[PDB]
Amino acid sequence: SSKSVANIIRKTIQREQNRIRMLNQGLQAVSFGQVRGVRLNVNVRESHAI
Amino acid sequence: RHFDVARILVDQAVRLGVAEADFSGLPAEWLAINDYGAKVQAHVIDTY
Amino acid sequence: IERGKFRSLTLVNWNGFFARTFDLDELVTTLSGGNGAGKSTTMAAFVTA
Ligand SMILES: Nc1ncnc2c1ncn2[C@@H]1O[C@H](COP(=O)(O)OP(=O)(O)OP(=O)(O)O)[C@@H](O)[C@H]1O
Ligand SMILES: [Mg+2]
Repeated sequence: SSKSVANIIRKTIQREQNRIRMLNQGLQAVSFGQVRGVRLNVNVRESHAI
Repeated sequence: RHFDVARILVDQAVRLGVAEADFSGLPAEWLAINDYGAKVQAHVIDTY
Repeated sequence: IERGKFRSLTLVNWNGFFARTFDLDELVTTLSGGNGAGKSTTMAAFVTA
């Protein structure tokens, strides 16, 4: 059961990472003050990968 | 109208290069620019 | 009588301010500039001092 759990979480995380990374390109270097672009960083947490 | 002029001019002038003296640590003076008591503090704009 | 006054404020080697002095007005001093110009940074310098 534990193995299966870990597996499904891994799959879900990968799918969502991919979806968000694809979405990121929906932004076109907005200009706000010294801010030149906005982005979302998605990364699995090694503390959780362990 | 003088004030509404000064402002605009400065807005146009500060986009054109910088003033090199500003890195010298020597403060600039308040030069009078008309009668009635108007003053300005800015170093000369040298580096375009 | 004759209230003391803050005359000037000096910033040294800050982000965007290597060396900048402002002459404090006796009544009102008005900073003006675009977003991120660093006005909040100036008031910060004051209060920290
Ligand atoms: N601690 C900090 N670390 C990194 N950048 C900073 C820091 N504090 C300010 N900045 C940047 O310095 C610049 C000045 O910010 P600041 O908010 O003072 O500007 P401003 O034009 O006065 O705007 P505001 O009206 O929001 O105060 C901006 O780019 C801000 O992102
Ligand atoms: Mg600010």
